[PDB]
Amino acid sequence: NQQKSLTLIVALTTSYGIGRSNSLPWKLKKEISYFKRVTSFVPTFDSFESMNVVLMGRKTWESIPLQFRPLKGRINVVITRNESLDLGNGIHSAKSLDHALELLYRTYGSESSVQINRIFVIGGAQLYKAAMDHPKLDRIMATIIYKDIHCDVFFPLKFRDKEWSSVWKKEKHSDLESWVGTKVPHGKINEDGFDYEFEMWTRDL
Ligand SMILES: NC(=O)C1=CN([C@@H]2O[C@H](COP(=O)(O)OP(=O)(O)OC[C@H]3O[C@@H](n4cnc5c(N)ncnc54)[C@H](OP(=O)(O)O)[C@@H]3O)[C@@H](O)[C@H]2O)C=CC1
Ligand SMILES: CCc1nc(N)nc(N)c1-c1ccc(Cl)c(/N=N/N(CCOC(C)=O)Cc2ccccc2)c1
Repeated sequence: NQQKSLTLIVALTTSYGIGRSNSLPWKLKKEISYFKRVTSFVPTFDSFESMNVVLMGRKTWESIPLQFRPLKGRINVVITRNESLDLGNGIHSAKSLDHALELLYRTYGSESSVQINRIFVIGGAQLYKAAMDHPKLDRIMATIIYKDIHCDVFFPLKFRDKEWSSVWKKEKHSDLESWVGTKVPHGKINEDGFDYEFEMWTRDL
């Protein structure tokens, strides 16, 4: 198992809502563009050898548009307890998150040209719950949607809340930029009648 820290990436409403009907309930081209920069960005000196990983629960797998997967420029892994068959061409599936990480280490060791850079968990709610409890999860890339859209699926831990304020802290914008490496818009962004904003929350292991 593990060596490296985990990063969770989520887009949620102020009520912690994350989806409805096996879909993320909004249409945001610039917010989806953000997901893509974060999840495929590796430093220049390292982009040479290094590739990122996206860990996801299979309903999130399903939920993705046939057109966009396997997500490109990334190692895709699907967490499924009933790993029967996985339709893909180099797409891994694992029994759980620790299984996914031994799998990757094993598979991207010394007999490889492709090294792992950063590891991201992309959801859904059941995979977000297990990560939140992993001793290696130390950062949450969150996109806050300033609107109470109807959702039926919720993020499992109210991390921006008063109850978690001694563990999870919001980081300065300048450090969110420095971590993702692309400059990023500060404050509210308006796209299709929705208000949103990017944040970076961190905890000490
Ligand atoms: N807004 C955002 O940023 C995001 C929104 N979403 C939304 O969330 C929804 C998907 O959520 P959710 O239903 O909770 O499902 P998940 O995507 O977490 O997938 C559920 C499946 O994943 C597998 N799995 C997940 N965690 C584990 C574990 N700890 N151990 C073993 N297997 C595990 C199991 O598969 P099996 O049954 O095969 O055993 C479980 O059925 C959709 O609406 C999606 O759009 C999803 C991600 C990000
Ligand atoms: C709101 C997107 C998002 N933003 C952030 N900041 N975090 C998240 N976990 C997710 C996120 C959440 C749930 C799903 Cl199913 C998702 N699928 N990710 N898609 C594919 C995106 O394609 C690529 C290259 O990344 C579905 C999707 C497909 C096509 C268009 C829009 C969305 C992406």
